[PDB]
Amino acid sequence: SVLTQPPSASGTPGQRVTISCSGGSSNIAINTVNWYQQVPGTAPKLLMYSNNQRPSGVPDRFSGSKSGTSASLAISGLQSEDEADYYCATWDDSLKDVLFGGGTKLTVL
Amino acid sequence: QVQLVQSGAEVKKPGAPVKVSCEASGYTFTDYFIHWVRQAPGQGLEWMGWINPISGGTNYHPRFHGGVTMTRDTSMKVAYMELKRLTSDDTAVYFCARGRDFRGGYSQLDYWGQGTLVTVSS
Amino acid sequence: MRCVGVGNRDFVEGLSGATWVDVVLEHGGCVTTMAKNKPTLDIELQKTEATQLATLRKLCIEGKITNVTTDSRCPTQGEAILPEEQDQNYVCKHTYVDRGWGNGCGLFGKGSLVTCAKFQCLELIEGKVVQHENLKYTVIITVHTGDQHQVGNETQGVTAEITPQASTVEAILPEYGTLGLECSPRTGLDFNEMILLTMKNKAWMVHRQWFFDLPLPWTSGATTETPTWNKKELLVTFKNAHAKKQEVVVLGSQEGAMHTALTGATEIQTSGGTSIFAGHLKCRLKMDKLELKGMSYAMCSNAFVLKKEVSETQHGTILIKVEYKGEDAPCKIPFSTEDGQGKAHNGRLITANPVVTKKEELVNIEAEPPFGESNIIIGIGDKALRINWYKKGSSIGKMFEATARGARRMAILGDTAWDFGSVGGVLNSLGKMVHQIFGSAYTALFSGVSWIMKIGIGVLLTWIGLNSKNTSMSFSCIVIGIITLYLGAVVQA
Amino acid sequence: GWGNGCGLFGKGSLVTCAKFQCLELIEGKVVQHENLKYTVIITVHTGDQ
Amino acid sequence: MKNKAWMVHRQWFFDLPLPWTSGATTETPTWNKKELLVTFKNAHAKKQE
Amino acid sequence: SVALAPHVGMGLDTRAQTWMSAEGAWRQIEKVETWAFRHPGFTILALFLAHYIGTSLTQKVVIFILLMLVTPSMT
Amino acid sequence: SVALAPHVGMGLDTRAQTWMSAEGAWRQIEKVETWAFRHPGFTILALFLAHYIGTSLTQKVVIFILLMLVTPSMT
Ligand SMILES: *[C@@H]1O[C@H](CO)[C@@H](O[C@@H]2O[C@H](CO)[C@@H](O[C@@H]3O[C@H](CO)[C@@H](O)[C@H](O)[C@@H]3O)[C@H](O)[C@H]2NC(C)=O)[C@H](O)[C@H]1NC(C)=O
Ligand SMILES: *[C@@H]1O[C@H](CO)[C@@H](O[C@@H]2O[C@H](CO)[C@@H](O)[C@H](O)[C@H]2NC(C)=O)[C@H](O)[C@H]1NC(C)=O
Repeated sequence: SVLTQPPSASGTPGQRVTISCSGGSSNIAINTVNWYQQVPGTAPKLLMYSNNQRPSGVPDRFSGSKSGTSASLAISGLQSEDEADYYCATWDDSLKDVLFGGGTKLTVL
Repeated sequence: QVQLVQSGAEVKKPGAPVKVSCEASGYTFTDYFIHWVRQAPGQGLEWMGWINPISGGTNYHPRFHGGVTMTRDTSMKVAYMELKRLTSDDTAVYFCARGRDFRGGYSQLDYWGQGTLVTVSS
Repeated sequence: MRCVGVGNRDFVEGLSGATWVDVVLEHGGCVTTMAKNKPTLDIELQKTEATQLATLRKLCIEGKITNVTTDSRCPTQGEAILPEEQDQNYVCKHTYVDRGWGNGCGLFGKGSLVTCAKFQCLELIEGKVVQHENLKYTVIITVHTGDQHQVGNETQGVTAEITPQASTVEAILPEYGTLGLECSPRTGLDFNEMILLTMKNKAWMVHRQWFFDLPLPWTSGATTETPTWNKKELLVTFKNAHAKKQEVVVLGSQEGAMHTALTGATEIQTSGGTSIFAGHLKCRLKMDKLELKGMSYAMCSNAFVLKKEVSETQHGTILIKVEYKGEDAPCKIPFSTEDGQGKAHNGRLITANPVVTKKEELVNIEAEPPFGESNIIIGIGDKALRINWYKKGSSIGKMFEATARGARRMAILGDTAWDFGSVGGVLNSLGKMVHQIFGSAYTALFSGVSWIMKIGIGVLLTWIGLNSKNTSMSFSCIVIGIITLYLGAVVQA
Repeated sequence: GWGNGCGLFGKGSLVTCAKFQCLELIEGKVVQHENLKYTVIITVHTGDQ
Repeated sequence: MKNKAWMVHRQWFFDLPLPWTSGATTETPTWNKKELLVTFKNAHAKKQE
Repeated sequence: SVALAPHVGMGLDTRAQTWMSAEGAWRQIEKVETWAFRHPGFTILALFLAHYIGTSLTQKVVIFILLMLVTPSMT
Repeated sequence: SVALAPHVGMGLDTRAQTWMSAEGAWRQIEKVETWAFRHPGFTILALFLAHYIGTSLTQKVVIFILLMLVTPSMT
């Protein structure tokens, strides 16, 4: 099973951003989801060092969770810096490999 | 301070092996993986294999098994990687990332390398 | 005194006609060898430090199933064949599934299908052989001079390296001469019959045949890319779901089962070299050119004062730490013992020649008092410091403890346990030969018997020897049974 | 003994305590007998193509 | 275990030796009988690991 | 460990094939054979014990089989 | 490998502590005891089998003990 996520966008006023990954019953349902931020031209940054846990900085603008087979990254309001390419990564067990999302170009509008 | 620095940008023609390297320093090398992620120009990120430098075991992605090889060389703390027969399609930038040993840390990557971009053209 | 209070030291005294005594040097415990006119000296084997290991084969503990491809042929037809069967990277299995019209085939009946899965195995075990050509040994020798802060000091010594190339060496002790070590590393341990298997950071010494008989896929170690495995189905299970289809599932990480299968193997080191511990070898100590520290030193004329409470070691040897209160620095200590107002002098003196080197540095002496109450005198006149010690125990108890120690040595070591304190005797050599024959015949019989099965076999064998009318074998069976009870109660060190 | 910390010679007690973390784990799930459900098909021989 | 499940006799499940806890979805639980996954070995008699 | 106490013989048999039926059917016999092949001398010892404890031929063979079965599995 | 064949029977031994000696010394007997407690009817079956094959008390006792040691271990 391959987990997928669509490209999304939102305006500069941070109403809400809903960026969701829907994986199978072996990758997402039993493994912690990990979120990655990639500003174009730079190496990706570990946005979430566990399920619903932040390593450093950007609080309440990046906040995720998974319920069952799907995971999502919520918000309390975005900023201009929050424009980058986002990736959700989980360790699949059936395929026994690390699955990365299809990509998503979140743009501050 | 802990960081990963690559070998540097490389260019080669199709049908020529390339050996992309990744330097590691600042921490205990043997206690974390090197997840060797790939990213094509303007394409989605794609992980392709990690190695355990404490033992040398390699977990290639099914797509890249046999086409690529990865060596730990723990003496110099340098996680090398090689491409057996580089093709025109496989033009990308190859990051090297640090991951934890356990299951919860299989898919979490911190302190990525800048990424050695490999251009393939005749 | 690098070895005083080590809990496993065992004394060797007496030399042969050529002033040589042979000895077996085990990793756990040392040998303190004393003679009539030679300085008593602690000898302990340290490490074997093997180098240039060649890797034989690589068992692999956790695999990964990829590229599950299948092919099913209609029933009443040849068995299904896939091109991936011939490939050495794939593992396949043949099974029979039910095929009807709903499955596409024209006629009903069991049809054959195969599922070839590409075996890629993540973490592996490397089994490395050590050749006798590059096996090493480090031996630390310490003539325990009367010296401050030397008791039980592992950092002080004169190392001697003894490899099968130039096994005979000569350790130059700084002041007492040069000890000779004419030894044989060939009979030290069976490193030809051993495999060093390195899992992650650990490793172990295991028997070669046991390593080769492990239920784990193996590949010849040649450091080649994309290795070809053998016996892959040991980590791949194929499950037929009601004979309609099958799926391929990799078992998982065999690390815990491998750690449980290693019970009884002795652990080893891997970081900073191989450095195998838990070994043993046999040295022939040539004490021909050893000399005492100034036998002609003038005897001390002033009194000595204690500086640390005299403490008895595990083996009953006193430790007296005295400071010399005189001005003639280089002198030999006057030492004597008494027992019940009688100078029996039954108390021996392990430290051969107690000489005060500097008169400012306090000097410590190890002595072996008699089993009764004894007064120890460390002076010449009435200023003589007098130590009285009461050594609780019995000579029969000492003999029993020595017999138990010898039996334990004859259990850890086989035919070569007869050379621990040997002076090349005639009776000892004949005993060694007869024990060699009997031990070979015995360990041939009980090779592989476990810890509890040995005890059970022994009690059964002694019961059989008790009920056999033919005494010629009744005595033999009872003797063998008691020996096996002891070995079962000693095994698994 | 001497050269190891104190004068008296013998055997001294020693304790090495180590924290424990589980990493991977497995959980046994009891089946709630109320929520157990059986589904059974009844196909009838009607000669559908 | 991970993505695989089995039907096992409950008494056998309770009998198999592994550290276990209440299973109350609590981070950092306390594992009863956690000594089964740790082994303490003596380097001869000098030390403890 | 846990692998020494397999889930064999528990009264939960069904029509569906169990987990690792093919391998676990014969792992024990393979272990016994490989132990009896790598340690031939115990065959001699077990023959002696069976001969000197077994009055009848059936008792002798029963004792010999039980001895050659318990020891590989008590290792 | 599998835990069914531990490295306990090899003749190689030394002064030093072996890997997991403390547990592996009594692991097998603990497994046998817990199997016997779990399934007590086989005690009756083994009693019957020993009584109908062992003429002498030595024969009956050895058959009973071997049979009660094989079944928990050969499972
Ligand atoms: C084992 O299975 C994996 C998939 O699980 C196979 O990986 C596949 O490798 C081929 C190599 O050519 C990939 O094809 C390529 O796809 C990209 C997609 O953009 C396309 O641009 C290229 O021109 C090429 O067609 C294929 O996508 C990939 N499958 C994936 C990633 O799901 C692998 O080949 C299998 N091993 C075999 C067949 O030996
Ligand atoms: C073992 O011997 C070493 C040296 O032979 C002792 O270390 C010496 O200690 C004294 C006093 O503490 C210092 O003045 C010396 O400089 C040290 N020499 C060195 C470090 O080479 C050591 O104290 C002795 N005892 C033990 C238990 O190690």
